[PDB]
Amino acid sequence: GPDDYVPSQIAVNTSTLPGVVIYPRVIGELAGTSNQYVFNGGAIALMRGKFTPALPKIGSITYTFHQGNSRDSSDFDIYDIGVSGLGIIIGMAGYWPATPLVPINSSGIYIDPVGANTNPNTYNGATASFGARLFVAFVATGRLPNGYITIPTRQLGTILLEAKRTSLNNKGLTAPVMLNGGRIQVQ
Repeated sequence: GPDDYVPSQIAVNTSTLPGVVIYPRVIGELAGTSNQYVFNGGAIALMRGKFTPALPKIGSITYTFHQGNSRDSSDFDIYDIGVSGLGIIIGMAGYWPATPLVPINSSGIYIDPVGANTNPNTYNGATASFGARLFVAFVATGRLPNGYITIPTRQLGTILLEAKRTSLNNKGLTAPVMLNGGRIQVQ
């Protein structure tokens, strides 16, 4: 069917965090991930994605990612992943490389096109897919002990698919945004 878009997740991997050697402060960036087909399957459409955080907000911090097209600094919300002394911040963007990193500092924001945040009629150009880029950074909220800290898998939030044509917009299709657990080495 023309509106038979089906979701697929976007995730970052804890294992990509370098070894922490050192409040609150950023202790490292996970590898940025990309998925051109977070929503795929239907016919060509004008589409946009809205991210909704799923984790409690425990603080805020200024930061600039080294990975994405991040020119200025921004306010990020520190989210709780249920690990003492730790927190994470999120930044998202459209799949295409020129798009800007969208810091997550609210309960809802359009990650692509970023213009939809200031114009409710704005969608991406006609395409048969919607994708995203995911950036995550670990934050130490307090002095961390040396060793291996376990990080559980947590759903960081959800991308909601909106489209110009009402039938696809009415489906309200969503896809999950994931942090894949593992361990981090503090020294």
